[PDB]
Amino acid sequence: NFVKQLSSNNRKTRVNALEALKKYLTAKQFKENKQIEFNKLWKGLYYAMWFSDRPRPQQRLANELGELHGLYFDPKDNSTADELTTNDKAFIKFSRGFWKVMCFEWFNIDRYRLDKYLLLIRRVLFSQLKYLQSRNWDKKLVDEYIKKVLRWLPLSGSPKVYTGIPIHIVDILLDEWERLLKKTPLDVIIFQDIVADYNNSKVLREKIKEDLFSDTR
Amino acid sequence: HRTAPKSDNVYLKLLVKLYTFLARRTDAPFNKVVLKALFLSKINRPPVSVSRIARALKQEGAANKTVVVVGTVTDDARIFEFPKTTVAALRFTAGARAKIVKAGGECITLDQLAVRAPKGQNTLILRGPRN
Amino acid sequence: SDEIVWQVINQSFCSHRIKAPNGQNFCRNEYNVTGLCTRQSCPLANSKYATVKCDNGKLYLYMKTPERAHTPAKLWERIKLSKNYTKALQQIDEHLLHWSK
Amino acid sequence: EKILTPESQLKKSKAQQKTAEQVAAERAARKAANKEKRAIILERNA
Amino acid sequence: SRPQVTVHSLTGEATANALPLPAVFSAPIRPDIVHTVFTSVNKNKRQAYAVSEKAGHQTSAESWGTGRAVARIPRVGGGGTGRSGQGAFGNMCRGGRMFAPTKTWRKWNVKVNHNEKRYATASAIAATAVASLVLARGHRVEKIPEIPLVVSTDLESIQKTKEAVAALKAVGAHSDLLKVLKSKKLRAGKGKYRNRRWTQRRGPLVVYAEDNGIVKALRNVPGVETANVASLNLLQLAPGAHLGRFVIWTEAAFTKLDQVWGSETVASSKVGYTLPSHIISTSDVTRIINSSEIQSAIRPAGQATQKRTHVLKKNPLKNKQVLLRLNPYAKVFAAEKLGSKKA
RNA sequence: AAGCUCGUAUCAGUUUUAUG
RNA sequence: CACGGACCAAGGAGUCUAACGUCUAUGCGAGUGUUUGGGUGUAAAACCCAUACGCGUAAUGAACGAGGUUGGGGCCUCGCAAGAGGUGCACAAUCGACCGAUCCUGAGGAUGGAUUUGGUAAGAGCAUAGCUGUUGGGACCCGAAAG
Repeated sequence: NFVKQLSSNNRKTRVNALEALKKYLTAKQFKENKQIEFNKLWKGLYYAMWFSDRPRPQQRLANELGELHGLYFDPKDNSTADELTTNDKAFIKFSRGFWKVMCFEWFNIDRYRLDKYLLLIRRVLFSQLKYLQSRNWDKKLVDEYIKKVLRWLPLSGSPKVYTGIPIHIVDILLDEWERLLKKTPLDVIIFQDIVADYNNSKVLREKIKEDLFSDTR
Repeated sequence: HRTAPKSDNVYLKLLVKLYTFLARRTDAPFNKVVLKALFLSKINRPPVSVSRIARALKQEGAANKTVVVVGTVTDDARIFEFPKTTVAALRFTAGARAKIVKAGGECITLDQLAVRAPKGQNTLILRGPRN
Repeated sequence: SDEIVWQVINQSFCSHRIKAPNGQNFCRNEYNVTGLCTRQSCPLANSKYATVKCDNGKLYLYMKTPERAHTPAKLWERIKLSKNYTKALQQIDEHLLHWSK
Repeated sequence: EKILTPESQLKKSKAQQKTAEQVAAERAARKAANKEKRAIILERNA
Repeated sequence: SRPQVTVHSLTGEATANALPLPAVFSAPIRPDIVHTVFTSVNKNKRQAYAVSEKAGHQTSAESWGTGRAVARIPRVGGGGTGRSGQGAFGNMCRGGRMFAPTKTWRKWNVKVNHNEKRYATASAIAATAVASLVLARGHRVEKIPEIPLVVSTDLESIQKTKEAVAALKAVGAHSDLLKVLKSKKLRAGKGKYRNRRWTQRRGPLVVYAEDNGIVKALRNVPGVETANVASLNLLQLAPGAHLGRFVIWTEAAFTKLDQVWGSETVASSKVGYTLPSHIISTSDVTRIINSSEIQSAIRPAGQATQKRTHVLKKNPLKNKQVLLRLNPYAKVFAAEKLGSKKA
């Protein structure tokens, strides 16, 4: 099992597990399984990242792990005029598993390892909004992706999800968006509904009002 | 005049420092109340039954308000229609934990509540009967 | 966790603790930088640690990270300081990038 | 490759800068208020 | 789940196998509970000691009473032997009955709740998985390949002591073994002549699922102790009410620990018992306090040390400098010489 | 000594005033 | 004023136990108490409990309805603040009801009147450990005519 190998203490085996998984990810006609397999794979990747601490190499591991999101059926099929090509669904499931694993293990990260996971989240969010279509210029797929994103991270209605991840997402949203290099489908600014709707964490509402909206961009 | 707790538990001491830090750096009365209650002895911290929590939930806007119990939550066999709510307490009995989880609710610790409500956002404090 | 370990070593008979007449607690651990058993000074209670040691005349920069907490055998990653005060200090500063003051 | 600053450190720096701007504004306001109050006290004493 | 622990062969080379955490090491660590349980358990191996009842009362004596200009303490009768006229029947008298003679029915054993004992044992076992905590216990675990240490099941089958000690040395336990046999010192005090002459530091602990000769093989080597997963004695686990003993586990023992101490999947392997639940989800407070959520809704801090203000009082009416700070009209008064104003 | 309700209008080895 | 003190080395006195309690901490919690014993054992050491047993869990039908108002540590809205509004644990007053019954009555004891009764309305106890109070045991130590 990849998850068992990805969490292996030995560094060589851990790296080889990811190297082999680079192909298992693109192994077609096998990602149709339920989201539980994606959740298990991302749980294994969580420990795989956990086993790296040094700044320079951990950044390399984080970026190569974030590239896994784009590894899924790179934008070479030219699936224009298709609501779902059966490949973007795999990417959506992968992102959902990533967010579920990160949300569940948010408080299991020590103080020193928190920066590593913040960097990993930043890299994953960069790979997202970079690989939906060729880039984030697809309404028919952004509506599905935003629906599967709006319902978990920015919900702010269920206190089960910690408010730190939404705060980091708010902080890095505009920073990462400018990296893509415009009139992009930015329905994303969800935050208006969060501010309008009560019952949410007042800290989150204040942070988004003071920082996100106040931004000149 | 209560300043510090007599309990030797390390986890209780960590919770006490967290609550003191929140109270001193937030000036929110909710944190002060819980910090003061943490120093109360076992007798002064009677358990709060799950039936008592369900009865307290009958007030308006209970779904949007979480319930916080300084003491320990004990199961009750006289009630079965337990609503879905988040309960935070130092300890949860096996029966009470099963009842809360079975009814779709979630049980969390004091630190989880503090991170979810640094200033007591929609937090309800229940005190068990003294005698 | 570090906090649990920190409490377990503050009280509860930490192995290396010297009760000086002045009341100061001195730590005899070789890896300690100050030699005192206090917070952010005891390597055992700190996941991240940095210290300077030397077997021969060469001086090394011993550092610890949470990565090797599961492998006590090779916890520390010593790096030679290329003995020279100015360049050694520059190398120490470069190595301890973004570390605590 | 270049080592990037910690995200927590970046947030701390941003918060420090934002608080320092307000601190400087408050210092300027306090200086102006002190000058005005000194003038008021001088006239009151006279 | 939680990370997995690899298995090291007798040669010391890591094996291409790993096992899931039994979840026992994730139990809360409560030094107070362990210390309280140990203080009562150590008293179990106590033998009753008392003074002879006939002591003191054997002597025959009577009180002379007033009129003799002497202490009214009872004195021995007779004569010629010298003992006559000597005081007796009193703790203040030589050879007399001691005040409050010790009696055999003193409370020796202490009853301890079974759940408290289980909690203490679980905490002691969990403390063994922390290298820093084990190091603070004084064990030389600085050169162990991994913690907790798990060895292949073939270790339990070793019969000769030489092979067992060689295997222990090969897995980084040589330092711990050498720690013993070097601290051997004569007993300090009156215990040298009460079958307590020699004392030594505790050695490594070896845990096995089943015994095939390892217990006899390691019996002779000083310091080293052997125990079964079922028992897991608290006294051996945490000698002197101290957490974090160096324990060398085995693959079979590691696998059987899940059953013995229970987990989320296996219910308890015991009658109506479950592992204790933490009252706090996170055992670390630095991450929580420094969390984004808390920091976002926290007022700005100070300088970490209050600046001294008005350390010394500057008395006006002198030192014009301070006088000009207050009453800014002082400059006008002095310049205009208003004090000597003329009608 | 512990608990709850709390900071007030709870009071005074004081004075005047008012009712007498 | 009275009783001790010629000087010095050692000894010398709120110590143990059974019962009933307050406070404190732990484990569980409407359940709790492994150790009278058996299994087991590196052997008075360490680990587990099939049935019993001590305590509590239900008053003098508890849903008339597991109760309505006034306050109430707290929470939310408005408000720069002052303050205003909505909701409120424990706990207090009030409105009251009830389990069983008084004080009478009078279809053998139903029905109807007059007062109130001690408490429920939605458990808090078990065992362990520390200072500590009372009683009996030589009882903080010696000494009182004696059968």
